[PDB]
Amino acid sequence: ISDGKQYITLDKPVAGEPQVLEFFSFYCPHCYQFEEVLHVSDNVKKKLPEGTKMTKYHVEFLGPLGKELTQAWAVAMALGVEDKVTVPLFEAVQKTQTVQSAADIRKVFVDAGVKGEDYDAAWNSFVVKSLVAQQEKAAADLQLQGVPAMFVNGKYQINPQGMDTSSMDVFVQQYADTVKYLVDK
Repeated sequence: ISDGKQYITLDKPVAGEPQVLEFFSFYCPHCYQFEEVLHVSDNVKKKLPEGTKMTKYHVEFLGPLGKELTQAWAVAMALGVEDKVTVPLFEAVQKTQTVQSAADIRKVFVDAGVKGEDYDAAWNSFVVKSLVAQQEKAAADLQLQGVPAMFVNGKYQINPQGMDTSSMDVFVQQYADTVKYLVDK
């Protein structure tokens, strides 16, 4: 695992507690594949020391409802229903293409078993407003230009373009091996 290859050391790191920080968009096909074809984040987690903090934020950059989906992701985090809604949201945005309004996003949450009233209360909550601001600030501070993206300890950015991609499994194992190397460092 080499500096400038599988990862890059940021010229302007960001302050904060140690963590693995991931950014994605429900509009992003590579993000959808990373989740549902490659299971990148699951493989990453499996190789991290027990107790390592992992955080995942959405970005507003892509898509006509990038902002609304970033707020919906905040709702997902606020209510702790990420596992219920992540795949349904990827499917609704990219496959069935049933997400054309904020109302459509709510329907995905409701069909996934999140109570409509809990969704509405969360959407309009202080916690969600704060989480939207925090997601935006984290991306801005890291000068984020695209997704999928992953960072370790605010100091290193994972660089999949520099990884061995001889096969899908070799790539996934490289990605996971790179993250744990940096966390250990």
